Amino acid sequence: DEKVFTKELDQWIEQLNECKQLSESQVKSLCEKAKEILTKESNVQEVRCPVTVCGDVHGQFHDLMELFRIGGKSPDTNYLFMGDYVDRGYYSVETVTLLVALKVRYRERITILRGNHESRQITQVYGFYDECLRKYGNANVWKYFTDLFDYLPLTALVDGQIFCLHGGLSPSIDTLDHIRALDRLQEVPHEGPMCDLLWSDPDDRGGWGISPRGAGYTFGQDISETFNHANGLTLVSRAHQLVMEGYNWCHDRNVVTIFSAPNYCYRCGNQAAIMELDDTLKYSFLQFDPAPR
Amino acid sequence: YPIAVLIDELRNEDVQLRLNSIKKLSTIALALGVERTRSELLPFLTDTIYDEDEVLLALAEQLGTFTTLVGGPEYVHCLLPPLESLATVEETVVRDKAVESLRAISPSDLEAHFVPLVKRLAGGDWFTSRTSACGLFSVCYPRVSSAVKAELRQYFRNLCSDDTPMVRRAAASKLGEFAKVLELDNVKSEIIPMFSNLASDEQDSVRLLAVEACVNIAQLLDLEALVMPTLRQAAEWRVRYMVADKFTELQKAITKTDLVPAFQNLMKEVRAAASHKVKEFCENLSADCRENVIMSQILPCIKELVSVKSALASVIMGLSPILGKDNTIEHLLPLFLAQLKDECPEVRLNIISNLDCVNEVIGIRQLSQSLLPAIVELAEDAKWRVRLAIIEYMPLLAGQLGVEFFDEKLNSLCMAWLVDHVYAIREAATSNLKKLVEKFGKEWAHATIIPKVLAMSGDPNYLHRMTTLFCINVLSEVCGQDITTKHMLPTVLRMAGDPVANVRFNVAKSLQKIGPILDNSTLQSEVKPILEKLTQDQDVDVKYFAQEALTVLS
Amino acid sequence: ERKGQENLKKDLVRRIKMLEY
Amino acid sequence: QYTIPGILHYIQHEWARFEMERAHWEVERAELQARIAFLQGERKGQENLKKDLVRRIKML
Ligand SMILES: [Mn+2]
Repeated sequence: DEKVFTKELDQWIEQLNECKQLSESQVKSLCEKAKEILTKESNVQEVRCPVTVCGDVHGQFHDLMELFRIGGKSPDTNYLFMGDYVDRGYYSVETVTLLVALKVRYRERITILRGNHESRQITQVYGFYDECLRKYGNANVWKYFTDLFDYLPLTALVDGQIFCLHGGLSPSIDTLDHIRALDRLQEVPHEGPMCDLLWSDPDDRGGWGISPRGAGYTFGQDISETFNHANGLTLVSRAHQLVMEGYNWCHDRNVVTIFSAPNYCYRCGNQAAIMELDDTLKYSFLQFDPAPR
Repeated sequence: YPIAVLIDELRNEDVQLRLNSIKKLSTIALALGVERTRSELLPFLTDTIYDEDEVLLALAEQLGTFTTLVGGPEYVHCLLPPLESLATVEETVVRDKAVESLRAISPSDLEAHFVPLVKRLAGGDWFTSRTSACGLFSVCYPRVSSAVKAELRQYFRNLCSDDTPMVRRAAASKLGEFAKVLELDNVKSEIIPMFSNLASDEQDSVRLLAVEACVNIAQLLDLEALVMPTLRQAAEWRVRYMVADKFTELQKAITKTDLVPAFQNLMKEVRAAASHKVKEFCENLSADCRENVIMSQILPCIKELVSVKSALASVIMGLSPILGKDNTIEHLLPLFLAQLKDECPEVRLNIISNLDCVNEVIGIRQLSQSLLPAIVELAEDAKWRVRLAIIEYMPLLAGQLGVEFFDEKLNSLCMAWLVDHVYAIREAATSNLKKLVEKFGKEWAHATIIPKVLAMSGDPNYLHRMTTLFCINVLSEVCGQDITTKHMLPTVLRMAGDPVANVRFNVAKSLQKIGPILDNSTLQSEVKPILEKLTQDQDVDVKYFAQEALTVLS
Repeated sequence: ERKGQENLKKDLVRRIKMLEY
Repeated sequence: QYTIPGILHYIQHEWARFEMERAHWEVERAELQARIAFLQGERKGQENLKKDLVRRIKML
């Protein structure tokens, strides 16, 4: 009753590693298990010492495979994915299926965070709906995966002093107690603290600002500095916007942005990057380029 | 009655039962008599044949062996109508099997008359079916000593231009095959007509068919030099590429100096296929050309190529390695190695690959110190793909070039790989480490490597500890349980107390792995305590993996 | 599978009965 | 409309449903096991039959 579905999951993951998707019934049982697992996770999750943080993925499944090849296989290396899994990429279904399958199998070795593109509206617009239909001829998948996205923890807290989250931080939020005191079991509202965590981003203009994106704000440096000090964090890490170098140090080593989807914006042709937190919480970055097609 | 049940089984809905009926025409042949066979089934297999195209082909194949159960040559005429109705099918391969069965079954005077009839049928088809029935009638008349000599020549000449681009291409491409069975005078007249048609080849596929005909002529047909000059003139991008396709066959035959010049010229998109053919041309030259006539063209082609393309260069180098000893070959190899030092990675890949032929030429152990720098800088570049390829090549050349030669420096490279960040690089390093130990024996192993990795077993980054664990896992397979239980096992048992759970459950994995290597008493004494201790952990993964190790061996 | 087996068996025995004729 | 009598009737009827449903599951499960056993036996018999048939075809 226990090792049997473990073997089933391992077979699923192996099948997925060859761009071979699952049957909608498999996806259904998988999303049920993943809901069961995610329901036991606070809005601000805690992860032990050594991890490998990776950011925006966006369905580039073959580049996710390249990533795994760079930073190690699934159970050996602890991972932390900060959202934006599924859109603007062809293999969205495979990407999210693999990440969820991992999270279900090795519930301790990997942690996935909610992202701007996990709400039904944004997926329905930007494409995940279309791939769900094309690859399945239904919406049952796109229903399951969205009813699962409504459970992903909003933030993670590595060794109590690294704050990892898609997007950025919000004015309605002053301390991790506040985030931990939200209700994340809903679709992303259009305005709230949730629609800013997963939508805001740093900038140059100090203090709060208006986000040209249309949702969330643009927290200046002082905001991040006072937030870090008031929460004891040593660094806030995020991944929401393209950075051609692969990872940018905004707000004087207070905020890091780590895009982890190479060649995302083709006019720019970025290189992806991931961050490694070793046994002593010392970060070291790895920049990689798209796989050979 | 047998014809009727054949129709009924052929009226079956299921394709599989019908296909069985197809595979079971010999049953009806043995049922009826050979005379009754010829008199009845032949009209049936002539008129009532309507099924799936694959099933039609299957019927043709089952028919291909029906030159005997009809009654032999004296009745070949009775077999010609059906094949005619099967030589006019819209699908190419079906009428092709029809032509095959015709040539198989073809007293051949009746076959010749019916071959003139099939030529008349080809006169109706304004597509490649005309050329198909023409090639059929060719062999069908040849079975009667090519009595339709003028008919075969006229059929080939009409296929040379019959407003049928399909049949015209078929003729202008395989006149050497269709007019092969035709009479020698008919074959020569059709060869003249084929030269005319290849001159008349205007389109790109027409240019490819013309190149094919010219290659067939230069192969089988000063007349040889005249045809070769006409082909070379036709060869000097699309048409140039279609001609470079057969340029290798032209050079694969003083009778080729002009061909080698044309190959070195056209390559200096048509250049891509030109150099592709020039690979085989260089092989054939280095195998056949005369050293006096070689030197000049060899140096010219080397200067040109050294200026896909690198792949052809490496192929030509490996081929010209057939020369006994050429200092110019040494200079070319040095230049290509310095290129592979700073060029696309495929350069170094092909260079280290053909290093086998290089050592076969003179012995790469001499030039070792020449290539060594490139090697090391190829092991320390940015794009981890390149370092990965270099690692993959490393054990080949290492075991190829003795122990001490590499043990001076390259051991540091193996270590630098083992400590690298990119996981794929560490994986390749461990695999090639296993290859190295397999080739260099446990004495050299325990003397050189094992201490270094076991020293690596302690350092901050837990990745750089699991890598030592994996090295142990892959060494145990070949290092023999003695050295394992002497050195490896203590470190594994010690790491079984690492704080990071990843290290611990990898310890469990490696313990399960190397278990069977070890001794049962050693197992029960040492590892089982550690195993249950790990099972007493709190991480669910390490618990699961320790339980797996238990239930797989203990 | 049973349907296919029964069908091929029926066809075989039909051919055998044709031989009987 | 919530209330304790309704909740108790709910639990009673629902437990009864779960039990009778597991019973129907078990009977159907044994039925399907025996059914596929019989059909696999029929497939094996037809396999031996086709073997005997090709043997007789070669014999005749
Ligand atoms: Mn994104």
